[PDB]
Amino acid sequence: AMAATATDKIGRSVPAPGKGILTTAREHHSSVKYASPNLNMKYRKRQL
Amino acid sequence: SVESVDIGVETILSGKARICIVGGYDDFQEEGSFEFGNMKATSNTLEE
Amino acid sequence: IADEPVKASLLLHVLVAHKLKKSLDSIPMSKTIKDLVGGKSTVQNEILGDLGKEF
Ligand SMILES: *P(=O)(O)OCC(C)(C)[C@@H](O)C(N)=O
Repeated sequence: AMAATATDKIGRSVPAPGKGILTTAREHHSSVKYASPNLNMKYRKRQL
Repeated sequence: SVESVDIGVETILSGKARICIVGGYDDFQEEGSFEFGNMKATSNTLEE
Repeated sequence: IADEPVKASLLLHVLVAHKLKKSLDSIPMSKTIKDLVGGKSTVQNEILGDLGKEF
């Protein structure tokens, strides 16, 4: 379904693991009161 | 291996390949065993 | 001349100078082991493996 790769940040340690793969869950939650119709499959099928 | 899979997928969606072998492979020898010991990455067997 | 067994100050200052590949001058004794290394955990783990074996 998904496959991704991510670097981490500024550092001085090549073998230290990091959190750059968190960016696979990146979403915006400012305007989160009402539903996105784009998530609902029914809507998406009607458009097709 | 996960980078392999990513490169693999994006090769299929680009429309460059319909099929793709995808994976990874690595051997254990004397000299890597030693160098991972000097990084203190591997379990010291005498402590164990 | 007289006899003085080595200071723990001279012997601690040499095993941090030798490991970091520097002279005695370049390293101040007032600076920490974590400061002198920078951000390298491997070099900081390797200096506290010398002083654990030495003293
Ligand atoms: P530094 O804080 O980069 O740590 C290096 C070690 C070897 C401890 C780390 O990469 C590990 N193998 O857990």
